Amino acid sequence: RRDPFDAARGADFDHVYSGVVNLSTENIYSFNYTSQPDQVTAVRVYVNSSSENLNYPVLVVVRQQKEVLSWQVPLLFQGLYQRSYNYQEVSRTLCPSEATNETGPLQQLIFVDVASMAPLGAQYKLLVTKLKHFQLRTNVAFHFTASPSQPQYFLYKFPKDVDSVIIKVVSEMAYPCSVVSVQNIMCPVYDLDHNVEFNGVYQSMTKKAAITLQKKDFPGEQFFVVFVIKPEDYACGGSFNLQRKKNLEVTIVPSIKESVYVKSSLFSVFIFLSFYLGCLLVGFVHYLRFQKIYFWNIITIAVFYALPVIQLVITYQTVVNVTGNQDICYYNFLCAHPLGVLSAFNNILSNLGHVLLGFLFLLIVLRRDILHRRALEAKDIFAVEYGIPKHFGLFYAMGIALMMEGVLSACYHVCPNYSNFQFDTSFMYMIAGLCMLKLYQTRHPDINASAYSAYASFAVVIMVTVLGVVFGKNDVWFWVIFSAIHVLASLALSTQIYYMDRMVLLVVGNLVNWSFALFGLIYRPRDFASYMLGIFICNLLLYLAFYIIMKLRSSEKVLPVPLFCIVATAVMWAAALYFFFQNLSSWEGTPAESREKNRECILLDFFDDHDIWHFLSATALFFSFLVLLTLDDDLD
Amino acid sequence: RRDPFDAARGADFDHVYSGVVNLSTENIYSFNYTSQPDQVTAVRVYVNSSSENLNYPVLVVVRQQKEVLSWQVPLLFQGLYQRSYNYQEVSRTLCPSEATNETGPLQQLIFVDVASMAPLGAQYKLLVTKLKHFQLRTNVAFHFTASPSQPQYFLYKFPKDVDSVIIKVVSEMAYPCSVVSVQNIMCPVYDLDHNVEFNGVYQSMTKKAAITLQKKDFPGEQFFVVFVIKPEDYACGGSFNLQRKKNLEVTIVPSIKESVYVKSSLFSVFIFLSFYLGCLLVGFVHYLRFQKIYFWNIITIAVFYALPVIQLVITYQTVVNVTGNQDICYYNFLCAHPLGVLSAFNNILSNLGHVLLGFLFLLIVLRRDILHRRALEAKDIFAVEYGIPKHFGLFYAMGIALMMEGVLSACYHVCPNYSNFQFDTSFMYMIAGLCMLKLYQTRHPDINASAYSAYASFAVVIMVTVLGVVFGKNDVWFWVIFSAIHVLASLALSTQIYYMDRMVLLVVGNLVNWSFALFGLIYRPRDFASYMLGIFICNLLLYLAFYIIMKLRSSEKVLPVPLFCIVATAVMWAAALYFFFQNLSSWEGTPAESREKNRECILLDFFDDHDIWHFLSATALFFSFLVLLTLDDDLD
Ligand SMILES: *[C@@H]1O[C@H](CO)[C@@H](O[C@@H]2O[C@H](CO)[C@@H](O)[C@H](O)[C@H]2NC(C)=O)[C@H](O)[C@H]1NC(C)=O
Ligand SMILES: *[C@@H]1O[C@H](CO)[C@@H](O[C@@H]2O[C@H](CO)[C@@H](O)[C@H](O)[C@H]2NC(C)=O)[C@H](O)[C@H]1NC(C)=O
Ligand SMILES: *[C@@H]1O[C@H](CO)[C@@H](O[C@@H]2O[C@H](CO)[C@@H](O)[C@H](O)[C@H]2NC(C)=O)[C@H](O)[C@H]1NC(C)=O
Ligand SMILES: *[C@@H]1O[C@H](CO)[C@@H](O[C@@H]2O[C@H](CO)[C@@H](O)[C@H](O)[C@H]2NC(C)=O)[C@H](O)[C@H]1NC(C)=O
Ligand SMILES: CC(C)CCC[C@@H](C)[C@H]1CC[C@H]2[C@@H]3CC=C4C[C@@H](O)CC[C@]4(C)[C@H]3CC[C@]12C
Ligand SMILES: CC(C)CCC[C@@H](C)[C@H]1CC[C@H]2[C@@H]3CC=C4C[C@@H](O)CC[C@]4(C)[C@H]3CC[C@]12C
Ligand SMILES: CC(C)CCC[C@@H](C)[C@H]1CC[C@H]2[C@@H]3CC=C4C[C@@H](O)CC[C@]4(C)[C@H]3CC[C@]12C
Ligand SMILES: CC(C)CCC[C@@H](C)[C@H]1CC[C@H]2[C@@H]3CC=C4C[C@@H](O)CC[C@]4(C)[C@H]3CC[C@]12C
Ligand SMILES: CC(C)CCC[C@@H](C)[C@H]1CC[C@H]2[C@@H]3CC=C4C[C@@H](O)CC[C@]4(C)[C@H]3CC[C@]12C
Ligand SMILES: CC(C)CCC[C@@H](C)[C@H]1CC[C@H]2[C@@H]3CC=C4C[C@@H](O)CC[C@]4(C)[C@H]3CC[C@]12C
Ligand SMILES: CC(C)CCC[C@@H](C)[C@H]1CC[C@H]2[C@@H]3CC=C4C[C@@H](O)CC[C@]4(C)[C@H]3CC[C@]12C
Ligand SMILES: CC(C)CCC[C@@H](C)[C@H]1CC[C@H]2[C@@H]3CC=C4C[C@@H](O)CC[C@]4(C)[C@H]3CC[C@]12C
Ligand SMILES: *[C@@H]1O[C@H](CO)[C@@H](O)[C@H](O)[C@H]1NC(C)=O
Ligand SMILES: *[C@@H]1O[C@H](CO)[C@@H](O)[C@H](O)[C@H]1NC(C)=O
Ligand SMILES: *[C@@H]1O[C@H](CO)[C@@H](O)[C@H](O)[C@H]1NC(C)=O
Ligand SMILES: *[C@@H]1O[C@H](CO)[C@@H](O)[C@H](O)[C@H]1NC(C)=O
Ligand SMILES: [Zn+2]
Ligand SMILES: [Zn+2]
Repeated sequence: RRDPFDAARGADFDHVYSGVVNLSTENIYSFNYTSQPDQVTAVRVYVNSSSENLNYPVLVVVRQQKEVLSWQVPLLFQGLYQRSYNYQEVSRTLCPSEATNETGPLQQLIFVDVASMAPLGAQYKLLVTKLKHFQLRTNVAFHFTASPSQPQYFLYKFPKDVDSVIIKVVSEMAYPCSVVSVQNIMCPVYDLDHNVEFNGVYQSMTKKAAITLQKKDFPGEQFFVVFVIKPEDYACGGSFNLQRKKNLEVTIVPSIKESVYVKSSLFSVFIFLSFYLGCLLVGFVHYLRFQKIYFWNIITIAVFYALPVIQLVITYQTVVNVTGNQDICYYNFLCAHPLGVLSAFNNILSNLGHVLLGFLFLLIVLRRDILHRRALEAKDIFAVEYGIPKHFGLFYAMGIALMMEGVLSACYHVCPNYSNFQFDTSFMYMIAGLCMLKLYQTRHPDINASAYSAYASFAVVIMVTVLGVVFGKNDVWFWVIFSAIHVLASLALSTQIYYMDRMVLLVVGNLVNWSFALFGLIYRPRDFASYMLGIFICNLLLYLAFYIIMKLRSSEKVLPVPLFCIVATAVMWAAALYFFFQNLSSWEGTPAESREKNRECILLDFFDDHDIWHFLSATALFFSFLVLLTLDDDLD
Repeated sequence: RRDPFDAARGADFDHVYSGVVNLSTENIYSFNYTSQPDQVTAVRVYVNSSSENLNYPVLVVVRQQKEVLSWQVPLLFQGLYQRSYNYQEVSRTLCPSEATNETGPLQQLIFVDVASMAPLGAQYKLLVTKLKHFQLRTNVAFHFTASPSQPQYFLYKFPKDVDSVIIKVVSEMAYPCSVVSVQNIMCPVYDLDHNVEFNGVYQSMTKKAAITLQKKDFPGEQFFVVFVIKPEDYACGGSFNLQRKKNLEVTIVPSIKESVYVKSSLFSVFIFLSFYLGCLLVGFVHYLRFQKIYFWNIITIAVFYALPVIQLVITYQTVVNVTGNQDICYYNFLCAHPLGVLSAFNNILSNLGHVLLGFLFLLIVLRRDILHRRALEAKDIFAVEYGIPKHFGLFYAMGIALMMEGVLSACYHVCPNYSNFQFDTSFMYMIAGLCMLKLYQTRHPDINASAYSAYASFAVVIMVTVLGVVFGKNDVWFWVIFSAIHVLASLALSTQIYYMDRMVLLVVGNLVNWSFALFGLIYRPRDFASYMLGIFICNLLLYLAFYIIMKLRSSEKVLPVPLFCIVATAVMWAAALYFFFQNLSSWEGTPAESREKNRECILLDFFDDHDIWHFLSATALFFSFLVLLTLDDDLD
């Protein structure tokens, strides 16, 4: 029978052994070592076959007390479209074994067998090294490299007090993909291409990655972090001595404390309770000085838009929570602080304004309407010769639209996905439509088109946006059709509005023409919903400015409050647009690329660009509504 | 250096070799054979270690020309909640290699090394066999067994003419879960728990599995079918010498031809064009004898309900088509014949009735209304003393509702899922509500409650169904509240309708209480939408019967047409209810259990139970609408 010790070459690490193997010869090495308490050892084996022989690859086997590994040196990889890759270098890190005080020091023996089947002979170069850069320390950076045939991994231990940590991985060149996984301390460790996704959370990456971990999940308060390269780049983006070495840097930082949650929530509540305080103060000062269809329509639409997306987000959140695959939701992982089951608490709590400001506007408008109704009950002719008809439903509809938009944005931000590009700014389409209708009706007679012209316009707009995003991704015929339809609609609107100021239609048409030229040259927004939002905002602002200039030309004085409101609306729009243009993550594109553009929070230690965008959108909409309501106070 | 031949024990298959291994002793066998053209050989290795030694397992390494395998005898499996299992027998199949005529006969060697590290020694029994039942033949069954540590797989080759095949796997005891995968002929083959899902299509199963495969995808027209058992049953259902042998039977059958498609399409079209032909002939015979809000409401609701579901289903279908994981959509896999990109073409084409019947009903109602308007233009006092008010909006609303329900059902059936449990029969809620409203308006005066009473009722009903299904899965308080609310609603409806026939209110209340007791003693429908449909159908039929019997008590003769329509409606309703009670697949429950109840098609070789339910529902609803419209002909 075979004797290992007899033929075993008592060897030592760090020595570059060389040899040649025939059909009737096997080489065996018998490395030995010891492990002491409080320290972790991780041997690593490198094998390079200088020869390129492929019909008789070298076979390598590693044996320990309780594990066996085996592979080939000329590693062969198969890729789509019948492509073959051959790597002539291989490496592997053996699973470590802890040594406690009770166990004491432990002696370990490792057998390495190299054998081939080539009739003539195959060369091989073997190397074995200990690892000193194995453990990881919080807040301390680290650099290394990996390859398709050289997967890597390291260990981390949980400090005494830290209850949550964040692992951030950064590269420079995103040519080949990579996969980063986290696993418990239980050998074996699946650091291979086809089994790295079996266990533990994992993330695809090309230039950035971030993973948040708790402490109660892991027994023993330790875990292994595994990095694996991929032979091909199809999954992450474009197409695909052969090597693909990738340089990586990994950092681990403790997470924030609940004090951040308390401070952020209190600040968010009070910053917008201040508006109610100011409104009550102004009402008190004024009192001292003095000393229908929309309702059911909006309720039905709210339920219709709420139930389906709400169930969808519930299911998606549950699935991502259970499976542990962080590639379904298009979060911004750099700043996404979870609470309970919720994974992104900030992006939802940053929606308080879209509700509070809307409810305040509802309250103020209702009070004004009730006061006017009581005054009319008392009767006064001053509002006939020196007054104009008053309407109420439009403002309530605007406010309820604002509340529903806030709730829709929250539900959408629960878990972003490519199937939810709308529901984020859909109701601001209605808000702009209501503003346009209010402006049309205030000047010209009522001539109400009931209420369903706006609903038809909204449905058509949504249909066009969805069809363009789903199908007009790479086509241009649909783009030409949409451009022609937009130009025709603009011309028709100008003609209808027209019937000293004869050049206003020309100005608006020329602006829109510059717009078509702009994106015809650009011809690649790739986000139809964002443009629809922008164009509706443009039209709203242009029409408001035109009406204000017309009123000024009419030789009347604007009350100071509407003037201040208009200026505040302009500045708030400026800030909100600045924050909106900032892009963090995007549903379009592979999840590897979407995370590539992330940022590490601004303002407090909680919020980022999108939250400030929510805040500015809410406040700017509130002030625009106030401008619309209070502009014509001087007429009475 | 070590010498394999010097220590090689030239062995033979089918002999149970026995041995004992120490730290310094490892045994090696050198099996040898030859493969001839037109035959496939697949060795198989069984290793059993009698001892239970866990600290010092026996390590086995198998070496071939171009591959290396390795494992331990006492295989260890880790399961959730910190559970450990050990299996003392292992088996494996070595990847075969074809031998072409040009290549000629090929000699092959296989080295099996058994080595351990126990200080004293461990026993081992080794068996190596050839495989004769490796290839699979079309339409021929096959029986075998698998174990968590003994995965299996076989080869299949595409016949000359077969262009698509179906693989069906059947078991008897659903205790241990299983996975069935299909892969291309390119070694290695992933038949392990942690890497079986990496490549090729696959399906989880407990009692039944079915997979459909084309020909152009596979180069060489061959593929491997791999069956792998799982240590625990958490994924596919409930909770978890040790052994979990599972017996399986496999069948492979060629798929249908396009003539089936042509036959099914022609039959589906002409069965429902027959109704138009018959109506035209009836009108011909009659001629020879003679010789607004709803529109906008429904158009808005159409887009409002459709766009999100359409986009979601498009994304789901694309992802399932590309990724190849057949566990997202809850199809009925046994009879799902795909066309182009669509995966279940039959379940979509089976909705033609919901549109054709609706269109015919709208045409007929419009014709009748137009001739009535012409007659009124000519004027006739007969329809005053012996006439009743005539309305038109409700019938068009019903027709449009049917036409929209057809598209909603099609969109839902594109890919059923737990997030689309509605949209399969949701619009028929409104259908029943509008039928109820029409009946109420017919006898009593107009007293129109506009149209939004039904809108609010539908929104509230959908909200209740959603919150019950998503939340009320396991709770009883919500069920008690719902029962109380429904009893109160029944009492209120009875009181309102009441103000010879003094006992009908008691009868309806008692029927409601009987349903109460039924679902309070069963306490397990677990399908809120289904019971909502049942209850709407029940009250609709009850009111129809009450009205018809009251009309009978009024001493007037009904025209033969209403009698024929009522009888046909009753019969079609019974048939549709029967076909509805049949259960094929279900979104609730794991995908393994959903497929456990599937059936192999009825009628032609295309359609099955659910399609028949669609047909019957369409026809029965059309006849019910006709009954309502033509019931009161005798009055004039
Ligand atoms: C085995 O490997 C050796 C290369 O080291 C070669 O065989 C050797 O041949 C020389 C010259 O005849 C002998 O002196 C050695 O004793 C042989 N050693 C062995 C291990 O065979 C050859 O490359 C391989 N064997 C064959 C048959 O090719
Ligand atoms: C296999 O090939 C690689 C690369 O050709 C060898 O890696 C070299 O290692 C030395 C050691 O410092 C470096 O100076 C060289 O720069 C490395 N090569 C390259 C291309 O950078 C490796 O030594 C060879 N053998 C083994 C067993 O890995
Ligand atoms: C090696 O296996 C054998 C069990 O068969 C044991 O060692 C044997 O001991 C006897 C008595 O001294 C010798 O005659 C044999 O030559 C030994 N065989 C070998 C292979 O060493 C023992 O279980 C194992 N070795 C040790 C050191 O325990
Ligand atoms: C390992 O153990 C298994 C059972 O634990 C042995 O399998 C037996 O195989 C024979 C061969 O026909 C059957 O008659 C027995 O019924 C099987 N055992 C049982 C419990 O049913 C097997 O022989 C052992 N060794 C190997 C190498 O498999
Ligand atoms: C009523 C209005 C104000 C609510 C608006 C936000 C809604 C959509 C939020 C508030 C609370 C949230 C829920 C809180 C907890 C969980 C449990 C988790 O396992 C699934 C998601 C689920 C069920 C959340 C879904 C989203 C949710 C329902
Ligand atoms: C406009 C909205 C976002 C403003 C905030 C209101 C709602 C959504 C907030 C207020 C209080 C919040 C809850 C507070 C505490 C918990 C318990 C935790 O285990 C799950 C989440 C859950 C249940 C939160 C979900 C979101 C919540 C319901
Ligand atoms: C970001 C992508 C989707 C493109 C959207 C562009 C939008 C947000 C931008 C581009 C052109 C801009 C407009 C250009 C000119 C004017 C006239 C000015 O008197 C009021 C503001 C207004 C109306 C701007 C508002 C913001 C605007 C509409
Ligand atoms: C004409 C009126 C409407 C303008 C008021 C809105 C202002 C604040 C908007 C309009 C266009 C916007 C800019 C568009 C593009 C850029 C370039 C980018 O690298 C930094 C932000 C910056 C500079 C934006 C900041 C905000 C911005 C200046
Ligand atoms: C015109 C009305 C009646 C059509 C009603 C059926 C609808 C839902 C059907 C008709 C055509 C179908 C599409 C045909 C082909 C594909 C390509 C596939 O990669 C994604 C799904 C998609 C895009 C289908 C989605 C469902 C679909 C849109
Ligand atoms: C459910 C009701 C509304 C469907 C009635 C409309 C029929 C004619 C529609 C619905 C879905 C359609 C199919 C959708 C997708 C494809 C795949 C493509 O490669 C060929 C055309 C084909 C096969 C379409 C033919 C027309 C089609 C069958
Ligand atoms: C199938 C699941 C959801 C359970 C519900 C079953 C439903 C559809 C069943 C159970 C009780 C049944 C009703 C029992 C009694 C009557 C009165 C009769 O004059 C007409 C049929 C009618 C109205 C039945 C229609 C079908 C019905 C409503
Ligand atoms: C005509 C109107 C009043 C409907 C009358 C109700 C009839 C048609 C319904 C009520 C209960 C139903 C039965 C309930 C259960 C089963 C068992 C199943 O294995 C076959 C169908 C069968 C036998 C159903 C057939 C249809 C059925 C008999
Ligand atoms: C190395 O020395 C012997 C030789 O294999 C071995 O038995 C022992 O356990 C090892 N001890 C240390 C300290 O490495
Ligand atoms: C082992 O002893 C060292 C001695 O300082 C101590 O620091 C360490 O905490 C001990 N570990 C255990 C597990 O007892
Ligand atoms: C078996 O015989 C020898 C012994 O190993 C081997 O070299 C040869 O290739 C084999 N021949 C056949 C016909 O199996
Ligand atoms: C090999 O020869 C046999 C002889 O009958 C024939 O049937 C088979 O088709 C041939 N195969 C090839 C690939 O030539
Ligand atoms: Zn947002
Ligand atoms: Zn159906």
